[PDB]
Amino acid sequence: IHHHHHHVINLKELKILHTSDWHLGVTSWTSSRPVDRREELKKALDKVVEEAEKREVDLILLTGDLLHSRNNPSVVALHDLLDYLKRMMRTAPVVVLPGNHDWKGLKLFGNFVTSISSDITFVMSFEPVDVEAKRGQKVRILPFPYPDESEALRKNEGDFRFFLESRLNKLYEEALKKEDFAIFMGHFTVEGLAGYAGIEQGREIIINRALIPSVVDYAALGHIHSFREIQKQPLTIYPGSLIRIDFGEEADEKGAVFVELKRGEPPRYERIDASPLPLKTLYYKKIDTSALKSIRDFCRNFPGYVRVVYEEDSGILPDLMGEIDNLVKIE
Amino acid sequence: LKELKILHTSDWHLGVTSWTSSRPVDRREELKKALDKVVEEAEKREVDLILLTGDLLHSRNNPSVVALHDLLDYLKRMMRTAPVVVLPGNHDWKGLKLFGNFVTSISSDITFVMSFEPVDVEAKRGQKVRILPFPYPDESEALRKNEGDFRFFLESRLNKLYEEALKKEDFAIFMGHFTVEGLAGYAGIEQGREIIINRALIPSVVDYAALGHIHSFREIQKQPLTIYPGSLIRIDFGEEADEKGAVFVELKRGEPPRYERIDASPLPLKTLYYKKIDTSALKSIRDFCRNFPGYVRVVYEEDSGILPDLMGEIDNLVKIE
Ligand SMILES: CCCCN1C(=O)/C(=C/c2ccc(O)cc2)SC1=S
Ligand SMILES: CCCCN1C(=O)/C(=C\c2ccc(O)cc2)SC1=S
Ligand SMILES: [Mn+2]
Ligand SMILES: [Mn+2]
Ligand SMILES: [Mn+2]
Ligand SMILES: [Mn+2]
Repeated sequence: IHHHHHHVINLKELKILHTSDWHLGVTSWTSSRPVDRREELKKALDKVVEEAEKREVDLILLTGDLLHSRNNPSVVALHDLLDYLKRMMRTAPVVVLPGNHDWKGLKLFGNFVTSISSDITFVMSFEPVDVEAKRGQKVRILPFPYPDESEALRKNEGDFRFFLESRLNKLYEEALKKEDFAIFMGHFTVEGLAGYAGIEQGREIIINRALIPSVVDYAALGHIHSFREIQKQPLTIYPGSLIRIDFGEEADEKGAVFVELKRGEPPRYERIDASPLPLKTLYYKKIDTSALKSIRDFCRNFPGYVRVVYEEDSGILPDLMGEIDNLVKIE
Repeated sequence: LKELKILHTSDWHLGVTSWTSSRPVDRREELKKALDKVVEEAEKREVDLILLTGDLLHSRNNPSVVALHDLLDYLKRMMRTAPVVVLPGNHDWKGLKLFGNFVTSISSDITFVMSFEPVDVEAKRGQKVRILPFPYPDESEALRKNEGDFRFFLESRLNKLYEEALKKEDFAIFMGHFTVEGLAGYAGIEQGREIIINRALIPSVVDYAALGHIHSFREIQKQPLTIYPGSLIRIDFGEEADEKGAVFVELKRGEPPRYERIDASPLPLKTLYYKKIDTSALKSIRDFCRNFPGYVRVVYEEDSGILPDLMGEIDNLVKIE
């Protein structure tokens, strides 16, 4: 058969796969017990790809930090990124909003790749782009990247806030000039995020969720590790990461999002669970004989990674990280 | 299909600034003009395949944003004319191999041959073209071996390419990035380690051998037809007498190949020779550079005391030796 897009007359539906924050190349807990997350991460990524093919999505949205290293990604990480980029392109057209990166050639290569393929689009600026989905649907993309060049704002918090609002207003005006569907893609922190620990060694951009253009069919956000349904109109979702990067994500549910849009109907979405390895933190005052029993008993049949937090040294501690290959951190 | 029209250009050196030690000159504007002329000629002749070899970027490992932009720009302009096959030169960046394979996988109008493995490509009119790539042996940029085991390694791959070239469909094209042994009128290595290959070891069973890495055009041999196209601009005064451009190659199954040189007409260079720099010499130098639309070098033999600031009063004079 053929392997290009279909063209269905008068089709007013759009199936979306939105995944985010892969962090390809991460090794966790380097200061205590380094753990290469690649195998677990590739397992989760395969699960998301398989779900995209089964549901026959029309469009794949990629946000957040797909690479863990901001400026020196390894060859293996780059290989995995390009590998999984191709695996999605074979399924449906891909739109990528690259996260916070420094390299200045990356925009040129992103524009080059976009120019030579009709199945992947890199949105590297604030300018809107019209793309074509798997079944011919015309989709207008409203991108809100991290304001590059001025990673140092070079201005007070008052002109900057008005600059961001002006960009959001322009995106609103461009979203009104839409054909079929319109999707917002943003790389920032929604104002007053509930249960959001804080910036993980980085400068954060804060945007009020009401400033997201209401006339878009979906708002695809990234940069935060935890899934969050920010609002319903417009439906605004952070998908979260695919693995639990650190123990702050112990209680998180990890995966991607399947969004279905229908003209005339309200949008609906399902969470695609990647079911990565679990995390557990064990708390003790001192590591006494009672604590040693609780640690060894829990870790023995726990299929994930364990952290132990204690207050005071009570003598010499046994080689717990030797008898327990599951124990990755004792502070 | 039993015909194949080829545009072969090489060694663009995008991003070069000439004569940095004396009077830097950004060659970008001149180079883009020459590149535009080659692109236009590819469209006019309606080539079926475009071959890119040599140093498309002047900087081996730190190309500027402007240079990278121009490279990707003219890559796209070539892809719009006919399918492109690129033999990238010696580079350090390790992502280059992954990105090259990625771009090749996602577009059916460009192919980056990043290894010794043969690749089959399809030309504009459906011609099946087998590419026999001979890149600079990466990893071992330091040979890590004597000249005897290394030479046998290279010969083994040329033999392998010969055997793979025999298993061809329509046409077979060799692409190599090396220096042919005993090049006639070849100054020498321009600040680099050279790999030397005897031209008789180029597999004779290919329809065309597209070479690069040399600034000056060379017809190495006719069976198999082996050509360096040369650079598109005169990078330095050693190329003063060179004619610069690309090569248009026409192949016909069963017939001998023929080629035409496509003149890019870049700026001319001129070297002025004097015994000593006397007052008559300054007048002649200033008068010549005033009406010369290119770049001028002055070399003189005898110390002539202090000479006026010729490189200040003459924006045309780029080098005094
Ligand atoms: C798929 C692109 C194919 C063409 N192409 C490049 O993108 C290159 C890039 C490069 C980048 C950094 C550096 O330090 C040296 C080279 S070289 C080359 S050919
Ligand atoms: C999150 C989307 C990322 C998309 N993306 C890259 O980041 C690429 C290459 C790269 C190379 C060197 C470096 O330091 C950083 C990046 S190529 C490509 S597509
Ligand atoms: Mn981020
Ligand atoms: Mn993140
Ligand atoms: Mn070279
Ligand atoms: Mn060269």
